[PDB]
Amino acid sequence: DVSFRLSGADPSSYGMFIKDLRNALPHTEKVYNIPLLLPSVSGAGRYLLMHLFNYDGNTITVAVDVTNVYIMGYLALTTSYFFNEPAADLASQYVFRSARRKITLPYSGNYERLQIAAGKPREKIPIGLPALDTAISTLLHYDSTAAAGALLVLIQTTAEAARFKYIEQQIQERAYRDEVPSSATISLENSWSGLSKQIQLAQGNNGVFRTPTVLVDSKGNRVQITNVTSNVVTSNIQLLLNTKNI
Ligand SMILES: OC[C@H]1O[C@H](O[C@H]2O[C@H](CO)[C@@H](O)[C@H](O)[C@H]2O)[C@H](O)[C@@H](O)[C@@H]1O
Ligand SMILES: *[C@@H]1O[C@H](CO)[C@@H](O)[C@H](O)[C@H]1NC(C)=O
Repeated sequence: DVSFRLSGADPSSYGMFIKDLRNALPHTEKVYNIPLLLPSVSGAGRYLLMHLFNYDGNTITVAVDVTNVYIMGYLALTTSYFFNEPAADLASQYVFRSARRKITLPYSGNYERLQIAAGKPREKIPIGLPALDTAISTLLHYDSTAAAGALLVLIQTTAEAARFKYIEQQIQERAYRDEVPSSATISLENSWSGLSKQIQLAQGNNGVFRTPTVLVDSKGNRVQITNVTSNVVTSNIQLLLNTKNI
């Protein structure tokens, strides 16, 4: 399991949590020195539990699929919640089975459905350590519209920061003030599958992407990534979605 406490949190303790989160995900191989997540894991071992604590010390446990870093559901006191999607329903066969009741949330976990439930794109939702504290608090009691926005904050500040060092730094910069994600942050989120596939296809193509990946940079400039020498590959991405899952 991994844990993170908002009480006393700072860029360093957040960086330790994101390091623990990356290190809890299993891999047998690296591709261009980036851990390659597994094609599959059977049974309960597929799910990592993240214990998160708000500033007041109240806690939720979040279940994360270790093959793709997708959050499946969470437990808050004696109630479990899961997204309305087959992978989450399967996860509910393994985690939080001791909850007194299980609520299936009225959306799946993808960004498009969550933004629809929330009423706003994530371009408009501030993220940061304070927004994470609010998100944990929100998730403690069911409200499905408030929860969709909390879950947009939780996905970006947890499993997204684990995938990209740039996003982790963006959250560290928002340790004490939220701010909406940069368009670079959004681009990388949206590109993770694509990047993970191109970096794998580069292995028998001399380091060259079969198809270029278009990203927005930190200045808001739209760039093409064409090969593994790009700083996105050598410095930023930390985890590759296995092509078997793409
Ligand atoms: O269920 C949690 C994960 O959501 C993030 O990605 C979501 O949004 C995508 C929308 O474009 C979907 O393809 C995907 O199903 C969603 O899961 C992210 O992938 C993970 O870090 C979150 O844990
Ligand atoms: C690879 O990447 C860099 C951009 O970061 C580019 O300048 C260079 O021309 C590319 N090399 C090849 C072999 O495509």
